[PDB]
Amino acid sequence: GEPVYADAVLNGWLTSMGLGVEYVRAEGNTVYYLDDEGREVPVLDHACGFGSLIFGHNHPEIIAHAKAALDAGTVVHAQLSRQPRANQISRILNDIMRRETGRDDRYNAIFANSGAEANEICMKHAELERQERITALFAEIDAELDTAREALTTGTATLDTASLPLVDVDGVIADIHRHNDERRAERPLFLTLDGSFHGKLVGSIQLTQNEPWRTPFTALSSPARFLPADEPELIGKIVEDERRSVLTLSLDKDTVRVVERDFPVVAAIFVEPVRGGSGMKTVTPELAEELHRLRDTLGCPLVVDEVQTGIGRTGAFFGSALLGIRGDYYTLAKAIGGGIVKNSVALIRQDRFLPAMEVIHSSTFAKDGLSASIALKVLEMVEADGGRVYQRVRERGQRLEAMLESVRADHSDVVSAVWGTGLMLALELRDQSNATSQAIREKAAHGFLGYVLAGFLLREHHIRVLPAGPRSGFLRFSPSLYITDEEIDRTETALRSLFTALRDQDGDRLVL
Amino acid sequence: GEPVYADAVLNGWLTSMGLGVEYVRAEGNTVYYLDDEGREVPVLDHACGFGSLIFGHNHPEIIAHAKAALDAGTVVHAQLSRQPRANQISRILNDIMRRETGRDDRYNAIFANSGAEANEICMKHAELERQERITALFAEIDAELDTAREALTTGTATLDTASLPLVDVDGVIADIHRHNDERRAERPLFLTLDGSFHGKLVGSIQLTQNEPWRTPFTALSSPARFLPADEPELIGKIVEDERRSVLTLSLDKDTVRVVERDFPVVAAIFVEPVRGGSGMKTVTPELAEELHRLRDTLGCPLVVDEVQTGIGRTGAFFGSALLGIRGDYYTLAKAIGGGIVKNSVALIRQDRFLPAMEVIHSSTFAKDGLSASIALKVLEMVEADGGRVYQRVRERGQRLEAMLESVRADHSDVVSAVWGTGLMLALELRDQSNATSQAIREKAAHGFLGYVLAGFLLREHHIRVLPAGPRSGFLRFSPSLYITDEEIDRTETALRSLFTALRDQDGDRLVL
Ligand SMILES: *Cc1c(COP(=O)(O)O)cnc(C)c1O
Ligand SMILES: *Cc1c(COP(=O)(O)O)cnc(C)c1O
Repeated sequence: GEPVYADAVLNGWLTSMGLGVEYVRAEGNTVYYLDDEGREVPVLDHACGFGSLIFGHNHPEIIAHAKAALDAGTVVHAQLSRQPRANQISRILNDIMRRETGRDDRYNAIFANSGAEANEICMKHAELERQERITALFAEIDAELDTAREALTTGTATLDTASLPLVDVDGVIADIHRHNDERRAERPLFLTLDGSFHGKLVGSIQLTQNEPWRTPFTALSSPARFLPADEPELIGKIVEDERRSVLTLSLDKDTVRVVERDFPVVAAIFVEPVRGGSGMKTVTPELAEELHRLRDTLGCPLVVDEVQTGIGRTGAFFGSALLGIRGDYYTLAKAIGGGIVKNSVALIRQDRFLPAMEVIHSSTFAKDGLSASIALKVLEMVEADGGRVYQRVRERGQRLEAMLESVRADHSDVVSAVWGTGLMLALELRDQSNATSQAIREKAAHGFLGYVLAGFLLREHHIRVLPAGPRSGFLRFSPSLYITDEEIDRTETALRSLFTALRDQDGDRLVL
Repeated sequence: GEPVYADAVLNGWLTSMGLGVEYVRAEGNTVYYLDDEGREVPVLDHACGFGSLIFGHNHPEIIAHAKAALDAGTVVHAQLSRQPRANQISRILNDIMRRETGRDDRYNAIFANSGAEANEICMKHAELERQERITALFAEIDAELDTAREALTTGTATLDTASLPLVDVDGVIADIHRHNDERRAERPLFLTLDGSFHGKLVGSIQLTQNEPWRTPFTALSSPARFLPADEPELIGKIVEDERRSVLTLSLDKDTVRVVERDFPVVAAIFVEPVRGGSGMKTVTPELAEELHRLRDTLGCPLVVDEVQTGIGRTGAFFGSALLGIRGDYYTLAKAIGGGIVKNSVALIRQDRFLPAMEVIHSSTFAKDGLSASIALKVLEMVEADGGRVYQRVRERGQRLEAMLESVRADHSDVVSAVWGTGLMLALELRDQSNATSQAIREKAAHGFLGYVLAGFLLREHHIRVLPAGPRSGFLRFSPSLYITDEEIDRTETALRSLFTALRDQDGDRLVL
């Protein structure tokens, strides 16, 4: 009952899962904790800041570059002054996307401090586009109302009264202006996929499906409709139910009718090339083509969230380029801080980019000189030696995927699938809510199965894995590109061991 | 004509204000740019990352500590593992607030990556509290409906029909359940002060008054009511107009009546101890007492935004402690990164803290090992030598305030006031929209006066000032506590020069 100032419930829960350890040092693919005698125990990290560490913990090149930047007196805080490095970083990302998509498209960069902040820059810029469309629409409706009023008062035309159910000249116009104003003030909608993860701030949390994380906060901010990635013939009808009308007067020279016109409700569509909250499921070509159709049909941007899939994780710089997702806006974060600093970027296509965004959006820490310098170092490293780092991610990915398939094949009773691509992989666990072992069943019923199994891997095999998915029903594997053959072999041994214990329903060995 | 990838409009506008310079190096209170011949030109920084640099640029202690943390292989990415430093930081801030307020209150800490993110943790936790109040209220109303239904059906009591304007037993109950459900789904409200600045993300932007920054994004997220800080007898009535009711059945033994009960609409009240977007105006005792009354009356938390006013800027660690603002939640950011990294914290009083927040809120970069280590260094520095650093801020603040008053006294034709406290000060500029000089008048009409004057200070006196307030009608002075007497004298000379040119309406010298 001693005073506690942070993390009491978090630490309590981690301890009961078998994950209550303090990591005191990290290098490459290894984190170290202290045993009861104070000796360092090496642990293989498969979590790696949820994919932040493409080059591992504390990479010597990144550490050396950061120390040189600090010793040179880099200007970290230079707000409202010329910062050329931002333009230099945007140019590199622009060149990389042209190379990988073969499209000669140009993107403006706005920097931020987290993946959530970068996704919220996109939500905001998407809402600027929607307000432009609304102004244009309402300007036309005024002109259509003036013309109709002209025709009805002068006498040239008669008002059809079969149309009045949708709401007498001046009264009908005021009634249309009221209807349209109510509509204009309504919150927009965002479209996402089922299992989507786009961050946990007031705006972005509405775009994250995981129900315990989101549903408490529903009232704060614009909702998302979660489109079923699996059943995509249902997406058409879900979006069609979200159609909303404004009213105007249509003159067909001699007759005037009240009619509905489309109102732009949807601000943006968001998509992850590889779906973190769905267990690392890659977007299929069929789902990509449906997202393209919705973007072309609604005229709102398609925002590609590469916060996790970017900076080479999938075996290309851009996961979207590898899977043929043709986005309007793109976001990057995790790996761009080199595993030491915090940085993110929204890339917005220049033919849609509203220059007001460059001066009405800002942040104290955004575009700081230190994360800028380190971003340029990370881009230099991932681009080095004629694209060999992408080739190495692809080869390491194949090796790790092959091992995971070989484990699934012999353990199909407890593993349902292997998902993801490059070095962003996961095993799907079969439901254990009917397990013979009461301890396993109880944990699976509370959605803690994945964490319990992660605990086993830590204490028995010195391997750090974290679960994914809304019931911790997936085990994530997202190590650095320096993961060795020996470390993949040790992971295979650890998994065969874990899935043999789970098969044998050994609750005493798995659950504390 | 050439390809540009970021900042074309930002740089264009900075160049035309006379602020188009690249800072290449920074130490203490000085940033350096290169002249045409490639020599470093020293510039005195009064902006200092908008108050981030209480210890100046690249403080050797902070640089040395950051390099040691990188050389020791600090675990930056240790998500879902024991990170004791979070608890250790919260303990220090907890002790500091007890010392400065004399209250023996305890606070839980949630870390984030920016001031906006910390303010959004508070908005989210405030919405958890409101949902708890709503559940309790709706649980009572069910019990009140059951009891009334019992009394009306059994026969013991009669339903009064003078009360039905607010909507047979079953019908009246269904009509109350409909009314109450509509109300329950309505968006909450936040209360802020006029001129409030609380960040620029989807949620926090609604809490920031500056109209060009906010009004484009109105539709996205729950609105704020901006309370007039100046006219506080009007606040009572503005908040009273926001009262909303749910309905229930009140049994007074023989008689059952439909009655209104209070619905919790307001999620939180936010306040800055020193109001950045109002031109560094301190909260008066009268305004503090009104915020206290609203918090006690509505039962929502009072959130104190110390993102700018904290870590000693005002001459205490907490600005709220100095001005007697008794908050439920507190936020810190700018100076806690030591001018090199990005970190923020929400302190939520433990008797209000809902433990679900510890496991349903998270962020990839939050609570990273590197910013944690540097937070502990910054707290060690500001607390050192029995509170001498607070004494030094107070005496440097007095010296700088006295100089600014001495300039106002001789230049009252162009300067209306000195605002703020400690080392967070500003000059208010008199309106120049009627200036004889057409160049000055034109800039003042566009709200760019402060930027133009800042340009003068840079090119003619090598002094970096940035404006504040919604029409750049204030000049900010927020240097490090190492600002020398000689640097204050050079600033006085520069300001006398600027305000003499402004008096003389010398548009050719002031505007390019
Ligand atoms: C981690 C993550 C985010 C949010 O990034 P933060 O830095 O945690 O705000 C957004 N999208 C995806 C796909 C992520 O994995
Ligand atoms: C700067 C500031 C913020 C926003 O902090 P960021 O780090 O820019 O998101 C919020 N509140 C106040 C009072 C500030 O000065």
